[PDB]
Amino acid sequence: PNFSGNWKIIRSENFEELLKVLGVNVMLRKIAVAAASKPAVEIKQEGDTFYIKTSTTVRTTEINFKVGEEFEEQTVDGRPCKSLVKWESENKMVCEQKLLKGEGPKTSWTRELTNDGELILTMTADDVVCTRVYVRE
Ligand SMILES: CC1=C(/C=C/C(C)=C/C=C/C(C)=C/C(=O)O)C(C)(C)CCC1
Repeated sequence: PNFSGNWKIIRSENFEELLKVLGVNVMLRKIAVAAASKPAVEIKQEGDTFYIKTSTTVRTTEINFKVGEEFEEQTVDGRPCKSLVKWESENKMVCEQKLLKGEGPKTSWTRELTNDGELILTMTADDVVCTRVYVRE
């Protein structure tokens, strides 16, 4: 699979609900939800090596990882974590996250390329799942 490209969002479900489970307060949620509705996403893939940049007016994240090798990033609400990505299937990667310090909901994320050429991102916090769908610009 080739995840490479500049992606634009076409659907977002359950984002605020995910933030609620993570403990983000009402006003911060309001800010986050508005900014997250129009992200600029850039993915560069070279084999099993990935670079993913997600940008919004209030927060930009850039992660670099190799599938199967542990790395450090942050949860959606901004807490440091150790992550490990694996191929669940040929077109789907799954990432398990572990908080470096403290306790909180168990979080994870998955990215998959669908048969129609789109990209589905899921983010999980305990039992709440956020689903976002993108298409290349
Ligand atoms: C949670 C949160 C914040 C914003 C988060 C944003 C904006 C997340 C965007 C995620 C995207 C854009 C994911 C994707 O689509 O891959 C701010 C900075 C207000 C601080 C309080 C907690």
